[PDB]
Amino acid sequence: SLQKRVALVTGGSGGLGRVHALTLAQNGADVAVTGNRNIDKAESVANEIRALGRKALAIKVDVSNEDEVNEGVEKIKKELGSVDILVNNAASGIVRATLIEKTAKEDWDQDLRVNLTGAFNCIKAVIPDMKKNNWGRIINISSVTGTMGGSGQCSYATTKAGLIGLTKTVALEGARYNITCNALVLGVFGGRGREDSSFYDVAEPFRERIIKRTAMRRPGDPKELSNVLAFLASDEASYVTGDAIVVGGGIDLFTF
Amino acid sequence: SLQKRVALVTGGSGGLGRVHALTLAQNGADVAVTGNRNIDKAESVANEIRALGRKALAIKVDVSNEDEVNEGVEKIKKELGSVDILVNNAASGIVRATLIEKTAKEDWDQDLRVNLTGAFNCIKAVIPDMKKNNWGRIINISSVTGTMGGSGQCSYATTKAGLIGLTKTVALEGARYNITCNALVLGVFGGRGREDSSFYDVAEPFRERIIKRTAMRRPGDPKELSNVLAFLASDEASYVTGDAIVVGGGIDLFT
Ligand SMILES: NC(=O)c1ccc[n+]([C@@H]2O[C@H](COP(=O)([O-])OP(=O)(O)OC[C@H]3O[C@@H](n4cnc5c(N)ncnc54)[C@H](OP(=O)(O)O)[C@@H]3O)[C@@H](O)[C@H]2O)c1
Ligand SMILES: NC(=O)c1ccc[n+]([C@@H]2O[C@H](COP(=O)([O-])OP(=O)(O)OC[C@H]3O[C@@H](n4cnc5c(N)ncnc54)[C@H](OP(=O)(O)O)[C@@H]3O)[C@@H](O)[C@H]2O)c1
Repeated sequence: SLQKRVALVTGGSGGLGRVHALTLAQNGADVAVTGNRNIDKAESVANEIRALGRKALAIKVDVSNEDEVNEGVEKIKKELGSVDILVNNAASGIVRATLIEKTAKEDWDQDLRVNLTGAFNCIKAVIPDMKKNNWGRIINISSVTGTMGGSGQCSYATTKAGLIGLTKTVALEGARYNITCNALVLGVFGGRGREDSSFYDVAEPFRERIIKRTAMRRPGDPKELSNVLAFLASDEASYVTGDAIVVGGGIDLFTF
Repeated sequence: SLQKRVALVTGGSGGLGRVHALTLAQNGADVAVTGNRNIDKAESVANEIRALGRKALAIKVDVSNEDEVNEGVEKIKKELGSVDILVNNAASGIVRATLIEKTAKEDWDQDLRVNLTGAFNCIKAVIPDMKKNNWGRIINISSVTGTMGGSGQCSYATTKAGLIGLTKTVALEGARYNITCNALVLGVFGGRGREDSSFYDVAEPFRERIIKRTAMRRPGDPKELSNVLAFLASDEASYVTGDAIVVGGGIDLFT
């Protein structure tokens, strides 16, 4: 159980981040979710968490902004208690499709602020209370695009790979505090549609082709990702740290 | 033989970058190097290239400034010809020793702008002509801190890891034009002192512990890295792309 633990899932307002929040809630956690451009969708997830019988808080955070992150975490600490479980799920530039030389510097810059500096801000905010409490779980969200590359996705491949480096440094700083830090290296996820997964911003016939590159010949359910995350977030995962764990249904193997 | 090739070594003003530029020249390349804080050191490096009887050009570039980068590449093209070989060797935050919670946003943001946006801006400027000339070599400089972490180095480990992701995407986009893109994953390097390596910014007690955790029980000579970089830059390395090649004397093994 994650009973008596408080979770912050950045990008909790919808997609996979929402299923992360509900999964952490179902397993006993009280959960905060962020919203940026969807603070209303965040509040609605918080009400789904409350309907499960847990405490919840929707806060409005652009994770690139250290003032909004710090204010948000301090708000969680007052209302729920210090963050025990951090999920850096918020991402920009998930489905860009532009060669590097046609990629706009301001798109690159935003992707790096959200995907890297977002994780840096949130980790900096929560880790002092995790150390003080001698317990912590930080889960960073990477992609096989980060470990295998992706044509037309220079910022996403850079930021998702960068998060593995960040994971390993933070695993080192946190180790002697029972703070683990791990990266989930995601394949592709389905669910009901765009509300559940950014995969649906990819043209259906390109998705069918990516699915045929998975050994399981199907995109993952959001739950198949959230359940790995929930195990890593448990006390029982105390000797797993600094790993890049692939949740990709064989997308990263030599599939025919 | 790199005869009839134009190389750009970012941070060729000193350290390993200087030896990179010098080694590529010895191998026959016309070599542009950058300076930012040390344009005079960069002009000095260009003159050492000329002593080898090659063409050179110091250019004053902050690789984070795309304007500065675009002009610099424009300037190289006119004087030397289109860049065939890009070495993204310029780095900020190389020897931070600050836990993440005590690390300042401004130091983080600068490290990211230089180590990631630098590589982006330079690749952005040179790749159109590499594609036009149907040939190209991009060498990104990573670090075992990127693949194994390092306490108090959140920006360095983040950026050095991110350069491997960037390598793989550029390898996929460049492959059909005989443009390879590869990362060198460095251990630690000695040489003459602070002149040849930013290893010497690390306190001597810490350097001895790091050295004893290399299987070869010694830092690398800068040349031992530059020679791997030179081979990847050759026509013969044409089937090697998107790899993270470790040059680190067993620092990444269970020593
Ligand atoms: N779906 C997949 O198959 C897949 C595959 C590989 C990796 N991933 C990773 O999984 C994570 C979630 O992807 P997804 O499909 O759920 O994406 P999504 O449906 O597009 O949701 C993106 C989420 O990020 C939030 N967000 C974006 N920019 C933000 C910012 N600056 N500050 C704070 N929150 C911000 C959004 O909140 P608002 O809407 O309120 O702005 C939203 O909750 C990402 O890290 C992604 O890289 C997804
Ligand atoms: N030395 C090692 O043992 C070691 C270990 C692992 C990795 N590395 C990697 O090897 C590379 C070179 O290291 P080094 O020892 O030569 O470092 P160094 O001695 O500190 O040299 C740093 C270089 O970066 C340049 N630079 C910094 N910021 C710049 C910017 N914004 N725009 C343009 N140029 C900029 C400097 O130019 P100015 O002097 O003109 O300001 C200088 O030439 C780096 O990528 C580093 O991460 C080195």
